[PDB]
Order: sequence, then C-alpha cells, then structure tokens
Amino acid sequence: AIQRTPKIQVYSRHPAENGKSNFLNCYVSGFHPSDIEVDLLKNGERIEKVEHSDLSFSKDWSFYLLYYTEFTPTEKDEYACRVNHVTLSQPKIVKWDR
Amino acid sequence: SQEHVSFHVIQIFSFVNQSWARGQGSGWLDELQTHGWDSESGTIIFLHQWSKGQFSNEELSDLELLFRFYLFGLTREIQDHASQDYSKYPFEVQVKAGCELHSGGSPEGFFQVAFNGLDLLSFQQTTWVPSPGCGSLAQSVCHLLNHQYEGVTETVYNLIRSTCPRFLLGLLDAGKMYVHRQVRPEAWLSSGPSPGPGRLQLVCHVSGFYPKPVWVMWMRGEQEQQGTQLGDILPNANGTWYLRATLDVADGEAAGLSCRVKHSSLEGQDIILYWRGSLVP
Ligand SMILES: CCCCCCCCCCCCC/C=C/[C@@H](O)[C@@H](CO[C@@H]1O[C@H](CO)[C@@H](O[C@@H]2O[C@H](CO)[C@H](O[C@@H]3O[C@H](CO)[C@H](O)[C@H](O[C@@H]4O[C@H](CO)[C@H](O)[C@H](O)[C@H]4O)[C@H]3NC(C)=O)[C@H](O[C@]3(C(=O)O)C[C@H](O)[C@@H](NC(C)=O)[C@H]([C@H](O)[C@@H](O)CO)O3)[C@H]2O)[C@H](O)[C@H]1O)NC(=O)CCCCCCCCCCCCCCCCC
Ligand SMILES: CCCCCCC[C@H](C)CCC[C@H](C)CCC[C@H](C)CCC[C@H](C)CCC[C@H](C)CCCOP(=O)(O)O[C@@H]1O[C@H](CO)[C@@H](O)[C@H](O)[C@@H]1O
Ligand SMILES: *[C@@H]1O[C@H](CO)[C@@H](O)[C@H](O)[C@H]1NC(C)=O
Ligand SMILES: NCC(=O)NCC(=O)NCC(=O)O
Ligand SMILES: NCC(=O)NCC(=O)NCC(=O)O
Ligand SMILES: NCC(=O)NCC(=O)NCC(=O)O
Ligand SMILES: O=S(=O)([O-])CC[NH2+]C1CCCCC1
Ligand SMILES: O=S(=O)([O-])CC[NH2+]C1CCCCC1
Ligand SMILES: O=S(=O)([O-])CC[NH2+]C1CCCCC1
Repeated sequence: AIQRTPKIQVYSRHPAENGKSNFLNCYVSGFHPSDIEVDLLKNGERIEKVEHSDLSFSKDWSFYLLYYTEFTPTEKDEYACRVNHVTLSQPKIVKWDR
Repeated sequence: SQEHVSFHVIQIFSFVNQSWARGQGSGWLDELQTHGWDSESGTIIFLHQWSKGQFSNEELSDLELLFRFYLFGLTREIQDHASQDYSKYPFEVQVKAGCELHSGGSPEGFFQVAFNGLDLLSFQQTTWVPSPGCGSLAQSVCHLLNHQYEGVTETVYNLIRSTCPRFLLGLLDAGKMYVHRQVRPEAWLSSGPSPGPGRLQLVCHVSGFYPKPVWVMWMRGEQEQQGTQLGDILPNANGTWYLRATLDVADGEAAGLSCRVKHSSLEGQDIILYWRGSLVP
C-alpha cells in the first residue's frame, strides 16, 4: 500500500487570550504506515504534559491521532506541532498563530 | 432519532520478527473513544463513568478473559506460520470488529481485516471472505478460519451480532446525560494566508459545540456568500467539535461581511460576527 504522508491541523479550543487557560490541539491523520513521531512544542522544546488518543484508523485504513495540551499563551511564547514520518525526510512543523 | 449508531473495537498489530511484536486495541462508540486496553495486565481500561454500559462486572471480567485467550492464540498462530515463512517481516495487521444499529433497530455485524493497509478479508454473514486484492494469503487465512478453527467463528458471530448491540445500547443508556447534552459554541474571526495582492482571506472559527450538526456561513446581509469554504469538523478534547469557514475577498469588498452560526443549543439566537479588519482606525 502506497505510503501516505500525514496531514497536520493545529487549532485552539478558545480565542488566544494572553494570560488565560486554553487548549492547544493537533490533529494528524491520513498517514500509513503507523510509526510516527508527534510532539507539541513550546518555544522549540517538547512538551511532556500532553494527551493523545489511542491509535485509530479510518475506513481507507489510514491512521489518525488527536493531541492536546492545556496551556497559557503570552506574546513571548510560540507553540507548534512537529511530525516525523517515513514519508518525511525532515521533521515537518506546523506553527500556531493567534 | 433516525441516526445510525455504532460500536467498534479496533486492533493494530505490528510483527517485526519472530521474537518481537507490539499491539494496540481500543473501543469506540461512533467516533468517541470509550475504552482502552492495558496490555501488561490484559485488562479493559474504562475511560468514562458510564463505560461499563450496564454490563455486570462478571460479564466484563469474562470478556477480558476471552480477549486474553484470543490474543494468545492469534499471536501464536501468526508466529508459527510467519517464522517458517520469515520473508514477510515486518508487517502490520489492522482489525475492526463491531456493529451498527440501523434506524429501525436492525443490527449489522462487522469484522474487517487489512494487511499493510490493504483489505485482506472480512466476515460476511457466516463466511470468511477474502478480498480481490492479493487472494492467496487471504484465501489461506479464510480457509483456515472456515474449516480449521472450531467454535471460534461461532463465538465471533455471536459477539458481533448479539453481545455488541446489547453493549452499544447499554452504553447509550448508561450515559444518557452525556449522550443528550447540548453545548454552546463560541466563535471568533481571524485573517488567513494572503490569497494574493489586493486580496484578503477571512476566517471564522466555531468551537466547542455538541452535538455535531452545525451551520456556518459568511454573509452579506441575507446573501449567503457562495465562496465560503468549510473545513473538516475537527475534534476537541472532551467531546466537542471545531470548524473553520474561510472566504477570499478583494479588499474594498470586505466591509459588511459577517459570519453567522446556527446550532441546536442556541435557542434560535444565532451568533453573528462582523469583519472589522483594518477598517476601524
Ligand atoms: C484464536 C484466533 C484464531 C487465530 C488467528 C490466526 C490464524 C490465521 C493466520 C495464521 C496463518 C496465515 C496463513 C498461512 C498459511 C501457510 O500455509 C503458508 C504457506 O506458504 C508458504 O509457507 C512456507 C513455510 O515453510 C514458505 O516456504 C518457506 O519460505 C521462507 C521465506 O520465504 C524460506 O524461503 C527462503 O528464504 C530465503 C531468505 O534467505 C531465500 O531467499 C530462499 O530463496 C532461495 O534460496 C536458495 C539458496 O541457494 C536459492 O538462492 C534460490 O534461488 C532462492 O529461491 C527461500 N527459499 C525458497 C524460495 O525456496 C524457506 O526456505 C528455507 C529457509 O531458508 O528457511 C530453506 C532451508 O534450507 C530449510 N531448511 C533445511 C534443513 O532444508 C528451511 C525449513 O525447512 C522450512 O521449513 C522453514 O524454515 O526453509 C521456505 O521453507 C513459503 O514461502 C510460503 O509461501 N502461507 C503464509 O503466508 C505463511 C506466513 C503467514 C503469516 C501470517 C501473516 C498475517 C496473518 C493475518 C491473520 C488475520 C487475523 C484474522 C483474525 C480472525 C479472528 C478470529
Ligand atoms: C479495547 C477493549 C474493548 C472493550 C469493549 C468490550 C467489548 C464489547 C462488550 C463486545 C464487543 C465484541 C467485539 C465487537 C468483537 C471482538 C472480539 C474479538 C475480536 C474476537 C474474540 C473471539 C476469540 C477468537 C475467542 C473465541 C475462541 C474460543 C476458543 C471459543 C469460546 C470459548 O472461549 P475459551 O475461554 O477460550 O474456552 C475454550 O472452550 C473450547 C471448547 O469448545 C476449547 O476449544 C478451548 O480450549 C477453550 O477451553
Ligand atoms: C527483532 O526486532 C527487534 C525490534 O527491532 C530487534 O531489537 C531485534 O534485534 C530483532 N531481531 C533480529 C533483527 O534478529
Ligand atoms: N500509549 C498509551 C496511552 O497512554 N494512550 C492514551 C493517552 O491518553 N495518552 C496520553 C498521555 O499519557 O500522554
Ligand atoms: N501480536 C502482538 C501482540 O498482541 N502482543 C501482545 C502484547 O501485549 N503487546 C503489548 C506490547 O508489547 O506492545
Ligand atoms: N497479558 C500480558 C501479555 O500478554 N503481554 C504483555 C507482557 O507480557 N509484557 C509487556 C511488555 O513486554 O511490554
Ligand atoms: O473514514 S471514516 O469514515 O472516518 C472511518 C470511521 N472511523 C471509525 C471506525 C472505527 C472506530 C473509530 C471511528
Ligand atoms: O497488544 S495489545 O495491547 O495486547 C492489543 C489488544 N487488542 C485487544 C483489544 C480488546 C479486544 C481485542 C484485542
Ligand atoms: O455530535 S455527534 O458526536 O455526531 C453525536 C453522535 N455520536 C455519538 C458520540 C458519543 C455518544 C453517542 C453519540
């Protein structure tokens, strides 16, 4: 089965409010095979306090994962989602903007 | 309601060689994860207060036992045959088993399997049926299960066709206050990637609504703007939904455009947001 590259979509639960509790989400879907590295980044650094769904697949059998973490944004801090796959030469990044 | 509901357990097995493999299983009520599997202790992880679904602790520990025997036997057979034919490693098996409840109450069982992401076989009524792709391996496994494996096929039929619908409905009733809740969305506006010089991309974010049906449009007055593009309805943490609606417009034609949101929780009072942008000093 032809390798499929992940689609990465990054979005927040609430409007960005500097100094307010909020949730950052990263939805990664449509990839095959199942081995993958997803991380949520705060200032280029991997966040450890994270939650993810158990591995699941659609009907075309490609896989998908939801990641999220609770966080409080400020002008200084930027957040991201980084993904590494076999179909990825370099770890792809997607950045979150207010 | 007229809507189909479904419950599935899904498994993913990777076999790297004859001495190393790993796996993952979970339970899903529609697109909501309701169960996990702790693989060291071979037990069910109940994610919600209502996840036992009105089953007794006795039936549940017996299901855990049944799943443990099934995992043991599955890996033992696959390894016996793949160790001799060791040119197959590394390979990945996907399993999706479960049931759908159609609008009139008719149950429908499901047991599909894929190999390296390709349909391998399925369980149609009472027969293991290979897929057109590959055959051979598919035909082999299918004959194996049709004639060389005891009450296994009997138990699978009983599980997807009687135990599963009963557990589906017990789950829905056990969590009725969660199942039938309404959660109001909140909306906001942003700019998107520039579509070109002299052009803007307007974005309306709608987040935190449950249930899933929602209406979102860019408007000028009562003219719905035909260019509105809807994204995928994406999942939030804790069971709510998220949605983007975007619109490309020349600057000079952006004034007067608004985002309108209709949802079951809103008691007729729609959410309206006017694009301000660089219009206001
Ligand atoms: C409770 C729930 C219920 C349980 C659910 C689970 C049940 C269902 C799934 C389980 C079953 C799945 C279906 C299986 C059906 C089977 O029926 C089976 C029958 O198919 C054939 O089987 C045979 C097995 O024997 C294979 O033959 C072996 O293949 C091996 C790998 O290829 C080796 O081949 C060699 O490899 C080498 C690599 O170095 C070289 O390349 C060689 O090449 C040649 O070398 C030459 C050297 O000079 C020349 O160069 C020449 O030119 C060149 O060609 C090549 N040699 C060839 C081509 O001949 C072996 O060869 C050796 C070797 O080297 O090891 C030779 C040794 O000398 C010999 N020693 C001696 C002393 O002599 C040794 C030994 O004797 C053998 O016995 C093996 O060890 O074997 C050979 O035997 C055939 O491929 C294969 O097609 N099909 C399979 O798919 C098996 C794997 C399936 C695994 C399952 C995968 C997914 C499962 C999905 C399950 C779905 C779950 C559903 C859930 C249901 C819910 C209830
Ligand atoms: C993530 C966690 C999910 C949690 C949600 C709960 C799940 C909810 C509630 C229900 C959904 C069901 C899902 C939809 C379906 C998937 C089930 C899985 C895929 C397949 C299982 C079947 C196995 C293949 C075992 C059958 C073989 C035995 C053998 C015959 C019967 C005797 O058992 P045994 O104990 O072995 O007893 C046997 O008796 C036999 C005598 O006849 C003997 O042959 C045996 O030796 C043995 O003694
Ligand atoms: C089997 O796979 C495991 C996992 O990579 C590896 O550590 C082990 O060495 C493998 N065995 C081999 C290659 O003989
Ligand atoms: N891989 C085991 C697991 O923990 N799965 C689901 C989950 O919720 N992970 C969140 C976490 O612990 O980071
Ligand atoms: N066939 C793979 C499998 O099911 N192994 C049993 C198990 O418990 N795996 C957990 C793990 O080691 O990942
Ligand atoms: N019921 C336990 C099982 O079948 N496999 C898990 C195990 O034995 N060890 C866990 C591991 O090695 O990761
Ligand atoms: O492509 S698709 O329509 O989204 C496939 C549906 N996924 C479900 C199948 C197994 C349980 C998880 C939810
Ligand atoms: O590797 S592992 O964590 O043991 C995968 C477990 N899968 C099981 C989940 C519940 C019943 C179907 C099989
Ligand atoms: O909004 S919705 O997610 O499409 C509602 C239907 N899906 C199910 C989700 C989990 C509980 C049972 C209902």
